Amino acid sequence: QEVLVQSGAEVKKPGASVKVSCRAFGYTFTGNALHWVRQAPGQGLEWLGWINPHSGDTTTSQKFQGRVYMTRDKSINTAFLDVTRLTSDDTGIYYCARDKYYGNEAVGMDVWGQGTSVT
Amino acid sequence: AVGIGAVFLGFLGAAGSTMGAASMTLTVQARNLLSGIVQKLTVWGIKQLQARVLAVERYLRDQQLLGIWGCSGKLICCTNVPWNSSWSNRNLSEIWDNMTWLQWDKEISNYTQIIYGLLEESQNQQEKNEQDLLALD
Amino acid sequence: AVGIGAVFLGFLGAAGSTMGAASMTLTVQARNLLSGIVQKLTVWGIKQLQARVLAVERYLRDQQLLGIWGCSGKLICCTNVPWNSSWSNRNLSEIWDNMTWLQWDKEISNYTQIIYGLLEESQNQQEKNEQDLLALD
Amino acid sequence: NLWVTVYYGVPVWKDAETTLFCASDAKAYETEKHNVWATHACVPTDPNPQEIHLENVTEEFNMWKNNMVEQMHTDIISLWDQSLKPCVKLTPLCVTRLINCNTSAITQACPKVSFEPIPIHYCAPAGFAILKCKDKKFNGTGPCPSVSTVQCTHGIKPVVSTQLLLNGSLAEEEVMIRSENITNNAKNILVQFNTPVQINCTRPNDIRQAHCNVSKATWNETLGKVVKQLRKHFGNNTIIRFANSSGGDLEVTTHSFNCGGEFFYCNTSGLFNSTWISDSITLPCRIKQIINMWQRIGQAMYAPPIQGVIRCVSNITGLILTRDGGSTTETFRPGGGDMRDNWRSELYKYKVVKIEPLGVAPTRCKR
Amino acid sequence: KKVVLGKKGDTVELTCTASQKKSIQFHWKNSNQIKILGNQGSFLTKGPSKLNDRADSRRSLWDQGNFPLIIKNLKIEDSDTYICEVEDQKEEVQLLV
Amino acid sequence: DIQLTQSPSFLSASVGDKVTITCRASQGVRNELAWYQQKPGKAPNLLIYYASTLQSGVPSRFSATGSGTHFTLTVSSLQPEDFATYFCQHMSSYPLTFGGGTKVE
Ligand SMILES: *[C@@H]1O[C@H](CO)[C@@H](O[C@@H]2O[C@H](CO)[C@@H](O[C@@H]3O[C@H](CO[C@H]4O[C@H](CO[C@H]5O[C@H](CO)[C@@H](O)[C@H](O)[C@@H]5O)[C@@H](O)[C@H](O[C@H]5O[C@H](CO)[C@@H](O)[C@H](O)[C@@H]5O)[C@@H]4O)[C@@H](O)[C@H](O[C@H]4O[C@H](CO)[C@@H](O)[C@H](O)[C@@H]4O)[C@@H]3O)[C@H](O)[C@H]2NC(C)=O)[C@H](O)[C@H]1NC(C)=O
Repeated sequence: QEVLVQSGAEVKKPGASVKVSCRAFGYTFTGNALHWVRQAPGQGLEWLGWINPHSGDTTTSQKFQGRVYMTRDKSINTAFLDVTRLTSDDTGIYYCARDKYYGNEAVGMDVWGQGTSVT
Repeated sequence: AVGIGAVFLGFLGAAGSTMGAASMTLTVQARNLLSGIVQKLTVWGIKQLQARVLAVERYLRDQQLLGIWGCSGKLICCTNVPWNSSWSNRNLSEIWDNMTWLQWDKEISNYTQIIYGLLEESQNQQEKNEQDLLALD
Repeated sequence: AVGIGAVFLGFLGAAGSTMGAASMTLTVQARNLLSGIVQKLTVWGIKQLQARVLAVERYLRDQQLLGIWGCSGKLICCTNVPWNSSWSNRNLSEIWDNMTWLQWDKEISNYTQIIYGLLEESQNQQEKNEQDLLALD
Repeated sequence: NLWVTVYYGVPVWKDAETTLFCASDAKAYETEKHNVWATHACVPTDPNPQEIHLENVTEEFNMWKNNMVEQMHTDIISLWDQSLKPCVKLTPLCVTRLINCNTSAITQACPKVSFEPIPIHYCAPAGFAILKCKDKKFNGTGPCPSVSTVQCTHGIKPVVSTQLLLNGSLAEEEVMIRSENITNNAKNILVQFNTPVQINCTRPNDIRQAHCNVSKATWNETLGKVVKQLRKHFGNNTIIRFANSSGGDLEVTTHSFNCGGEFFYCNTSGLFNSTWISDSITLPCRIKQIINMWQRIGQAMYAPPIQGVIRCVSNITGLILTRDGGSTTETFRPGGGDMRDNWRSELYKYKVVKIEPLGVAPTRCKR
Repeated sequence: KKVVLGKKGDTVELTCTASQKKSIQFHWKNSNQIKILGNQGSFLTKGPSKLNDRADSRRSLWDQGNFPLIIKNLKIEDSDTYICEVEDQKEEVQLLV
Repeated sequence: DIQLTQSPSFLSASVGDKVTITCRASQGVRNELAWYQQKPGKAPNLLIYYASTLQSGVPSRFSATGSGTHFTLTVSSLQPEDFATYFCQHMSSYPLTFGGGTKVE
């Protein structure tokens, strides 16, 4: 029942911007923090950032600081990821993951979406 | 681990959470107990506004109890009443870390008025009628 | 002589007993002032919720007036306003042991707003704004 | 050493018997004769219903002792006494083994009124909530672990019908069988469908001759899933036989429903005939005017029907089956007629609780 | 144990009363627990028993808490212990022909 | 940052074996690591949070032990559905880094 639904695959030219949306079903969206993670094809997992859906506060990795932006909408329970200034290194699968979030701190990422392929 | 701050679980949320965790977020629930905001012959408010008045009246009724076990600095205060052994004689490691509020009131629902009358009478006639004697000097 | 404990006079039952005896039975009158619970021509759904709205608007105004003259631990509280001796000068044994409340209102009813202005102003501009000077250090 | 402390606003609920209002979504301008009542007692709905979801609560739901079907039974009687006014009613009085009963004859004006159901909600005042069971394989009673608190429900379409469930709520995963006590032989077994069985049912351009087509293959695979589900509770070795009916009134021996104010009585003899072991069917409907009443005991005769073809397509979503316990195979014939069981299939997963936000707990505070 | 006697070829009466004056759910079955006739609120249903063409019940006494059983054209094989389920009560009545 | 090294990079075993896979952290991370399983073409699913506690829905044949920088995932009996890529990832400090991944066949 607890599931995250992402948007379809999108192919963009370098120098553009890409926006991906993730919608929650089966749980209260304002009570669990949300992570974004990317996997390159044939490579491992690269963590991107994590957002509180309630206060709108964000935390972004310093390698991608100022290039990736994370927003929310509580009316339709959707979070948005904006990745600007694309290169060929950013092609991969983008995943939104619900934090288990016990004790108001990061614990584990248990509910994962189906993925968005960005080329 | 890392953190970003607390969250908003919603109205009537964290009912399955622990006692000390659910006692942290009473403000959000108490603000929703009053709710508010809202903003042919065609008079259906004769029902609808009726319901609004009833909700307000219900709040005052609860307020009356919390006005007369006199603290009025609400959501937490204390009294001077010791417990009795017939009202679910448990220890602290049973009562504060490992059950919810539902399983607490499920067994305290037998003993509602017997503690409510004692909290009604004892301190409210004993903390009173003694500061007048202390105001003699 | 021999006793068993107190009795129950009822609603408005203290109008014929002494004021010192009437002071212990304020709470059972104070509970059912608002009463509560209660539970095409329009009767009982209009012209009857107006009675409830009038009762709520009276009770909230009286509770606000009691909370302004700041005690809020209600049904008895003291104040630092001195009593004027020109207002039905009597002894404490004469009033508190031999007289009722209604005869006392019968004499003190000419001075109600003069009471209310002094109680409304004097303490709550003199009890406050000296803690402003007290909490300087 | 430890002192009691009071708390205002703790998440505690109790079992209540309160009265809810409807709050359906009407238009207040049409003459569909549902929307007249659907504005008469109902305020318009909200655009944003709340769906706060709980985490660790397990709650005991009950179906057949629920206190929402009587609230259904009150206002649907109030709706049917205003929307479709029949011409002549006969209700016995029998004013007081030594008694005789007399019948009256109440005659009112009976115009021809449009009749199409409108989905309605049931919403609660402040201080209450409705717990809702999110289990896709709910037995019907006992515990539910995925309890969610709800302001108010989805749209329930009040279709009066017998022998089937028409325009109901579809199941999540599989065909469900809900019964208070199996092997009791006296209670109506409610069966929900996981797929809608589409049926056309019309009177084309004798006015009391209506034909009613249902697909063969979809019905066959739906009852294949159904007889798969009845073998779960009966030892996986019994033969299943579906009979047509066993005597009784015309509203219970035949599939009785409504269509545009027309009172349809379709025969289901060729619809329940197969025996199960280890292109389109037409139903001979007869439009009548002198009917029996479900609200009370009595008779009612109504105006002759209007001229023209009448169309109503519908989705079959469930079953009222009843076992024939004998002394081997098992006989299951369709039944119904109890409307509390008709709307128990769409109100099976709801419970009204009253909040009590005033608790006490021992802590170690003073002054 | 109420016992009701009947004659061959006649109409025999079998009574079953409720606790109060209200129409509730009731069922009439036999000793082998095949239903004779039950109710569905305002309606009457006949069971799969052999008395289906001859069993009947009176609709207007249901408001008086009386749920009768009329068996016309009585045969010798109809003599059986008949059970009426009324409000979680098992009123068992013996019938002789 | 904090780097996670997973050993061995590729492991070969048969059905019914008991296997152990080691995650080594470059810095002190206490017990804040989680263990994940990924099938190719599908999203990773969580097995272990708090480095010792089982996630609900995960079968009891999996276990995880460790403290400090030394961390072990142990499968008592290999099933054919258990043959996938295993990951460790921490949350003591920013930024979050995942392990190299261990493919079993
Ligand atoms: C719905 O229900 C679920 C299921 O019931 C429920 O989930 C539980 O929620 C509670 C929330 O309180 C979780 O409890 C937390 O666990 C945290 C992790 O603790 C682990 O590690 C402990 C030791 O770590 C210390 O020591 C090591 C060195 O060894 C060091 O590296 C570490 O950094 C750290 O310093 C360990 O003790 C603990 O438990 C083990 O040991 C105890 C001993 O008594 C034993 O009883 C256990 O069975 C277990 O073997 C675990 O392994 C923990 O940090 C956290 O503590 C914070 O809160 C407590 C509040 O009591 C404070 O006292 C403390 O100071 C911290 O601030 C907390 O205790 C629990 O893990 C969840 N899961 C389960 C299965 O119970 C949900 O919350 C419910 N509600 C919702 C809304 O979902």
